[PDB]
Parts: sequence; structure tokens; C-alpha cells
Amino acid sequence: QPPFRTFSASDWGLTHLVVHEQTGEVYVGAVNRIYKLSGNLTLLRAHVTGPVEDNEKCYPPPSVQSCPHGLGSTDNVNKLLLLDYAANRLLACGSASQGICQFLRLDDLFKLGEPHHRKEHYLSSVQEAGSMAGVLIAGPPGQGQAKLFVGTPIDGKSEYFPTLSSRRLMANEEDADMFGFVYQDEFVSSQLKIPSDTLSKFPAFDIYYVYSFRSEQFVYYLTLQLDTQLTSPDAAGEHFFTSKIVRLCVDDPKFYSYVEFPIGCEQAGVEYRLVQDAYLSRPGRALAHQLGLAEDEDVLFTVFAQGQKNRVKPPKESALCLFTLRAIKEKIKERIQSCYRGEGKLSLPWLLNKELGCINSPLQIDDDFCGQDFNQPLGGTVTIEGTPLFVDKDDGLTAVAAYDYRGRTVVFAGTRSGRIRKILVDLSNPGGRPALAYESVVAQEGSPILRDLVLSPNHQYLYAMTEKQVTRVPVESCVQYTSCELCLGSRDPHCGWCVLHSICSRRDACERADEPQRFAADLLQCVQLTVQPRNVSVTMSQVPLVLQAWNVPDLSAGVNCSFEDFTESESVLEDGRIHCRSPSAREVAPITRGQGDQRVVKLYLKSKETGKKFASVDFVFYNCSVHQSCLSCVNGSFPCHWCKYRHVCTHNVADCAFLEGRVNVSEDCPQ
Ligand SMILES: *[C@@H]1O[C@H](CO)[C@@H](O[C@@H]2O[C@H](CO)[C@@H](O)[C@H](O)[C@H]2NC(C)=O)[C@H](O)[C@H]1NC(C)=O
Ligand SMILES: *[C@@H]1O[C@H](CO)[C@@H](O[C@@H]2O[C@H](CO)[C@@H](O)[C@H](O)[C@H]2NC(C)=O)[C@H](O)[C@H]1NC(C)=O
Ligand SMILES: *[C@@H]1O[C@H](CO)[C@@H](O)[C@H](O)[C@H]1NC(C)=O
Ligand SMILES: *[C@@H]1O[C@H](CO)[C@@H](O)[C@H](O)[C@H]1NC(C)=O
Repeated sequence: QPPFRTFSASDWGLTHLVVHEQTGEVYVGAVNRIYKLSGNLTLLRAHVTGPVEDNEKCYPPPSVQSCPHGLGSTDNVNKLLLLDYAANRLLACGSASQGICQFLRLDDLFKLGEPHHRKEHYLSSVQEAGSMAGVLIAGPPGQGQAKLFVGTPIDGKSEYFPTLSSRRLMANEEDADMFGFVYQDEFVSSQLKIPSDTLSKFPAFDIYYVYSFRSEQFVYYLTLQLDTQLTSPDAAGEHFFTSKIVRLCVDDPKFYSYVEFPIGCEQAGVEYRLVQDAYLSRPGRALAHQLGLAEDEDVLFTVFAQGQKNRVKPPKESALCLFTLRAIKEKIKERIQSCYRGEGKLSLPWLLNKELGCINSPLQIDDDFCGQDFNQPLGGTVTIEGTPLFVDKDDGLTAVAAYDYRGRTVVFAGTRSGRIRKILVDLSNPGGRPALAYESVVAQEGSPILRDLVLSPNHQYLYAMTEKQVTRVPVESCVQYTSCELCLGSRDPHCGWCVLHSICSRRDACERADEPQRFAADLLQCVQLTVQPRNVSVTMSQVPLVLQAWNVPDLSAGVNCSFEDFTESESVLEDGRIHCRSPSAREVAPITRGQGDQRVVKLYLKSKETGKKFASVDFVFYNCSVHQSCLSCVNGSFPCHWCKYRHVCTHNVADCAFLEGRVNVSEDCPQ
């Protein structure tokens, strides 16, 4: 119900976000600036990094060696952003001066360093953000050494920048060994350069790195490369693309373990092969036993745009697909044993060019086999297919994230309209559909969500970032539902009905909700109320009602009968039934004064424990007087008698002139 905790931006737009797992503080990378915010998006420190005097053509940058083509003030876009919790700092890699990286200390953003005089201190000169991705890997704790796996496009600058490397993280930020490959010799290094040939063959070619995540002893990347097949050498602009997973080992210094499989999915014969975002989540016991996975097995959610055409602006039509971490390690261990049998060949047209074949070997591959000097780098033959969960043909999907709540498996997916649909994944939905979009919160109308979309540590809020602002969006928003009938009808996995407090909340937000009937799990368990009798004539006073309440806790605390906001009779309880009194006709008079033929009024049950009304039931006051004809009287839904001689309609039949004026039934009416 309250408004969204918000943090707008200066003149500069945002690019990346990440949350400190322990302090819950929110570090936000952006153009020229790197803001650090607090749990509620309150600004803490703001570190400026631009604009700077630079040209993209200056290799090395002007801060090391002079440069010819001329300088000019240009914006320094933060392309990547990671936390080194072990070293209590933050790595913000910019787009300025061939893409050096800064080391902002965590608790004040003190520029600890920006090493900028070596060749491998320049990661890439690309200007887009969101095309860079990577992970940190702390070594033994006392040592202080770490590693940093970075994939980036290189814009055909194959001599300067590797497209994917494994550089080292020194404890002393000024050190010149920063960003140096963790294994270097004349033959192979922890590097992976694009062949000077393929860029000569195919002019504009690059690997863009969307997501990246650590899993088991590996690191996986979801890349999106230009298809070397579906595109002619002519760089007209008709180039199609192909999304591919990539995986390395953390303990593979020579980079033998490389592997690259295409990915995508379909639903109703629609192709989706342009990866957009991806999130690694543990699926929670509900979706777990549904998929046969152990409690330690993970899942990868993905977002694909339709087709393979146009990378810089994919079509709106998008799908949220699922890959189980099992099924990916399988298609690998099946294709890299397929090599160690001598069948087929390594198939990487961009990295290898000349069709080298697979070599035989009497070795049995594990799940944890990290390559050898043969049968690598290994290609991908069949595109790994994903499981479609949700399609959107109107407002494109742009970002993804997920977690679990009390078994149920929740997926948050950002849209180009700026909304964040809350998706529940279950295979046992009787409709045959696997996912239900149970809500569509709007974080900022008219701005696509950016793919960074992480939760607070307590999983309470999800920070949904656009170009213009961050938005602390509440995961649970159960209070918004007003009655049990639609609190549980929303199918929100967090939401149940706290019956005795008349509020929609989480199973732990309802006081004493473990006791029976205090909480409502299934819809067919909403509070139900019945009254005997439902109607009384305004002529009557204080007629005894008997109410029967169903699906309610131990009401022995005490309960009142409240007729909307008029009478408030205190009640008594016997067996399973609630006795109380109708209003006295002195009280009934202003209730029905005006409402004419009848008035329905809500007969509530106010509990002594809470003090709030929790159960409602319709109660009717009728007024036989207002009926004008003999038939207005009789055929009325309620017992009214027509006095044919006085020409009036009443309840207590003593009002008639004589008895023979008693007209009970419609056929005994005169005309
Ligand atoms: C008005 O209330 C009365 C009583 O609560 C309802 O009349 C009952 O109708 C059933 C069905 O024929 C009978 O078995 C009961 O004996 C009736 N009771 C009495 C006291 O008449 C009546 O249906 C209600 N009508 C409306 C429109 O609410
Ligand atoms: C039941 O209905 C009758 C008729 O509508 C109400 O009596 C009328 O009250 C108005 C306003 O005071 C008078 O101007 C009319 O002359 C009255 N008509 C009759 C026939 O008495 C009566 O007040 C209603 N009873 C309740 C409890 O609301
Ligand atoms: C926001 O949170 C900070 C700490 O995280 C707190 O000091 C501040 O009072 C809060 N302000 C608002 C408006 O919520
Ligand atoms: C129940 O009704 C009586 C009658 O006035 C009132 O005094 C009492 O406060 C009511 N109980 C609650 C919980 O409102």
C-alpha cells in the first residue's frame, strides 16, 4: 500500500546494480558516477568518474602515452560491477581510456586504485554496458589472492583485448600485477583471443556476455555471438545471432575446459534464440520433487527474444524459458565423451576455423573433467532446448530473477513497460500451463527494467532498476487484498488470510497463525457466516438472531454483533452457534428511513480479541408499509398482508380494518 521507496538520478543514467549480501547496502553503477545507497535507497556516498578527456582511438590512453587523433570530454560508462567481500572493496570497470577499472573501498568509495599503465590493464574499449559480465573467486583466505573471470566484446580489436580471460586480483590495489592473467607462458595463457582470421573473414564480429554465474567448480556464461553461418561475408546489416552457454573450470589455468553450446527454446513453433537475461536460483522443494532434482541442484531461468535477427534491438515478443542445471552438465558430459570416443569433431567456426577432428582416447569422462591438451576447445552441435514458462507478445521481457518462499517457487520478470510481473512456477496446474503471472507491479511506467534485478538479503524487497531510477519493490504485498475471498483467490504464494484480524498477510505475519483456523491456506477455507432469520420487519424489535460461523478459530475470547455502524450488540456462544439480538426498532428507524421497500445491511462479527470485524453476512430489514398496491404487498419477497378495506399494506395484521380485509395471497386481490 505505501509508495515505492525510490532513488532517482542526476543528469546521468544507471547501468548496473548489486547488493552487499550482509550489510544490505546497494551499490549502483552508472554513467560517470558510482552511487552507494542504503537499504531503503537513501544516498550514502557518491563517487564521480567522468566525463574524462579521452578518445576511443587512443591505445594506450592519453594518461600513459601521447595520442594523435585528438581528445574531447566523453562519458565513462560503468560496464561491470562486482564486490570483493574478502578485500572489502568494489570493482567498477568503466568505458573510458580503453576501459580501466577502479577499486572503490566499500564503506566510503575511496578510490583505492585504478592501475592504468600495462597492456592487460585495459579490458575493452566498447561503449555499451550490459555486454560485460564476470565473477570473483577468492583463493585461500589467509593468502589474499583471488581471481577474476571477465568476458567482454572487443570490437574487432583482437590484438589489444581478450574476449574472455582469467586475471588475478592483488591485495594492494596499486600493484601492477593487477588484472594479469593467472597463468602466462609462450604457448597458452588464461586468455581467449578472437582469431585475427575470423574478424578478417567476418568484418564486424563479437561475443557479447549477458549473464555469468559460478556453479559447482565451474563458471558459466550466457553469451550472444554473431552467427558465422546465417550471415554472408557482406556486412550489410542483415547479421543474425546465436545465443550460447559457455563454461570453464576455476582450476583450469591453461583454459582447456572451454565448451560452448547453443541455447534457445520454442513454444507453439515460435523460435526464441536471442538471450536477454538469466538468473541462477535454487528452486525450492515444491518445484524440486516436480523435476526430480536433489535439494542441492540448481536451475537457470532465462529470457529469450523471438528469433535470431537484430541484436541491438530484439523484437518485443519474448519468452521466459527454463534450463535445469542437470540437463546442461549432461549435454556436455555426453558431447565430450562423444569426443573421447573419436566420433565427430570440435566445432567452433569462430575460434578454430579449420575443421579439426575429435581424437580417440581410452578415458572415461566424469562430471568434473577439466580438459586436457587435446579435444579442446570443444564446440556445440545441437542447440540445448529450454522449457517455456511464459510468453509475452505485447510488452517485451527484459530482466529476470527468482527465489523460493516456503516451498513455492517465485520468478520476478521485468518488462519494457517498467512493470515487474510475479510468476509462480508449478507443473501441477490443472490447466496444463506451467507458470501463472499472479501480479504486475509497476516500478516506473515507460522505462525498460535493466537486467540487474537483485533482492535484499532478507528477501523482503527486490530492487528493480531502470535507466532513470532504482525502485525498492516489496516482494510480499499481501495487505493489498481486502477480503479472504480474493486474498487466497489471488494465488499469491506468500498470501493467506489472517481470519481473526481480517487482514491478508504472510503465514508468519498473522498472530497465532499456527493455532487452528487462525490462518487460511486453501480458498475453500474462507470464513463463512449464516443467520437465522435473514430478514425481520422494521415493526419488530430486538428479535433473537442465531448465527453459525464456519472456518473460524476459538471465538471464546468474545464476539459482538455489529450491524454495520449502527447497533453493537454483545453476543453469547452456545454449541457451534452465536446468539445475539437484532436492533430495537428505535435503532432500526434511521437505518431504513428512506431506503423504502427494503434495506440490506452487513451483519458483522467484531471479535473481542482483535477488535476488528472478521466475518460478514447479509441481513435484511423490510418495511411492508411502502408497498402501494395489493400485489406490491403480497408478491413481495417478505410476509406482508394487504388490508383491502383500508387500502394499505402492513406486517402485524391487526392494522386491517376488519379481518375480511386480510389479503394474504396475490389471487385474492381485487381490481
Ligand atoms: C426471509 O426470512 C425467512 C426466515 O428466515 C425465510 O423464510 C423461510 O423459508 C424457508 C424456505 O421455504 C422455510 O423452510 C422457512 O420455514 C422460512 N422461515 C420463515 C420464518 O418464514 C425467507 O426465505 C426469507 N426471504 C428473503 C427474501 O430473505
Ligand atoms: C416504513 O415505511 C413507511 C412508509 O414509507 C414510513 O412512514 C413514512 O414516513 C415518512 C417520513 O417520516 C412520512 O412522511 C410518511 O407519511 C410515512 N408513511 C406512513 C404510511 O406512515 C416509516 O417511517 C418506515 N419505517 C421505518 C422504521 O423506517
Ligand atoms: C532509510 O534507511 C536509513 C538506513 O538504511 C535510515 O537511516 C533512514 O532514516 C531511512 N529513511 C527513510 C525515509 O526511510
Ligand atoms: C460490544 O458492545 C458493547 C455495547 O456498547 C461495547 O461496550 C463493547 O465495547 C463492544 N465490544 C467491542 C470489542 O467493541
